[PDB]
Amino acid sequence: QIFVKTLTGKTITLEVESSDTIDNVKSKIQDKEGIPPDQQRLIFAGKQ
Amino acid sequence: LAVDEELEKEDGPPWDKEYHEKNKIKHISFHSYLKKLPLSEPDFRINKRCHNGHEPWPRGICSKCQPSAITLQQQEFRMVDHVEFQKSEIINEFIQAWRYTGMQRFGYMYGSYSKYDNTPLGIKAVVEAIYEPPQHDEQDGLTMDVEQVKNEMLQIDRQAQEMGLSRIGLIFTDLSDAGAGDGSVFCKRHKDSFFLSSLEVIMAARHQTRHPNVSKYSEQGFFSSKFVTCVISGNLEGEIDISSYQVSTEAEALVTADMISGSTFPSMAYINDTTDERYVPEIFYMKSNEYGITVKENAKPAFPVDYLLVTLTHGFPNTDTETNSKFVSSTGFPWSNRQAMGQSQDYQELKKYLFNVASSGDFNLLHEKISNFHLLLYINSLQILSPDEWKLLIESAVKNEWEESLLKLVSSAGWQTLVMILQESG
Repeated sequence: QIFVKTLTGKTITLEVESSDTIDNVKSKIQDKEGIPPDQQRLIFAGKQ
Repeated sequence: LAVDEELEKEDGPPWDKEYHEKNKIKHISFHSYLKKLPLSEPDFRINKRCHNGHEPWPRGICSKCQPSAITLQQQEFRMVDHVEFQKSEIINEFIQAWRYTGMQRFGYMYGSYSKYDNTPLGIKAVVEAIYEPPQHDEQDGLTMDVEQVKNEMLQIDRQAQEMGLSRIGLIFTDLSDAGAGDGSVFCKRHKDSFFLSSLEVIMAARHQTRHPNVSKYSEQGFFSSKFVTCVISGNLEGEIDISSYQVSTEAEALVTADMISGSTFPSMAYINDTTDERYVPEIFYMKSNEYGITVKENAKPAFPVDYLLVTLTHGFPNTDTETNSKFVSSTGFPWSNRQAMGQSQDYQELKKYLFNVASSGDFNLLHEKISNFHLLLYINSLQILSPDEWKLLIESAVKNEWEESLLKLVSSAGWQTLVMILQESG
């Protein structure tokens, strides 16, 4: 004698986006980070 | 290693992304990567148990137990952030081998680790000396025999643990001199060209799988091996400045042994196929479209190597003040395996170098002539002296307060027969 319909809701999905690109890490691998307090880098020469 | 437990006590949050982009830091560190996370090495092998009823070996790899498509992203952390040298003459001696014969060289680096204070919870890698293995070298590259040098580096690593030394890195030269009278070298490795050759990534990545880093937060006791790769190539304008990189621990601990081989292009590598030996998944990467932007453009025959390397910073200690250097006596001794050059000698070189300088003169200049790296490997390989005298030779060279250890060294009968067998010989 009793009736109930339902309640709705439940399933949802999400999207994800990507990171920067190919050529930013191509340029991120070619730079400097700094001198921590005081160091040197390079002073050399070769083949006479 | 005492360096791993010292950074666990200090908290430094150190994993803030907005703070490290202010100071121009690419990746944070290894220890601040630990506290944000549970340290599992990602595996790409096929399984042999599979949690189901299908057979493991022929076919039957389910989607819950399948290696997915690799997005091929760079590593977000670094093992060490800054490699530090100790003397400018150890590098000047290694480039001097190229100046005499013109061809390339190869070597292994010995050193230790300590605390780096510029980066929050960072490790710096202090090198001490350079060993040279036996090698055959061409003008384009070099590849020595595999087996006979690995037999040789067991006993010299047994010869290096009493000083507090360990193999931490490797070096290989690539100069490509232009004209030798109007400039030093060319510019072979830059942004447009390749940064690291793919034939040398397989030699760099294999050195990490055999040199494990002890970690207590892992499941197998080893994760993210600490082995640096240094190269002497040259900067952009006119010098021969060095560069130092490391391989990614998410792939190169697993993928190098099976599906990584050298191609004909120096900026890419050749992908392999197992033909039902194991399962090789698909590699996704990005490029730039001519008019717009692409999404997923290449499946099989291309992947770049520069997605897989992390950058490091080299450094040299200051001239006015330093903490310790531990190995400056001459840094001009003939090395181990410079057989192509003329510095491959015998008892005649001990007459020319020291002859226990000014035989009955003093000891202060003698301490600054016996604390050389390749000198103590040579006189111990002769094994004339007793092993307990060789332990005393270690604390008389690299350890401070050497004065009371040097007089008990020369008064023994072990040091007396070396200068007696040297005066009679040539």
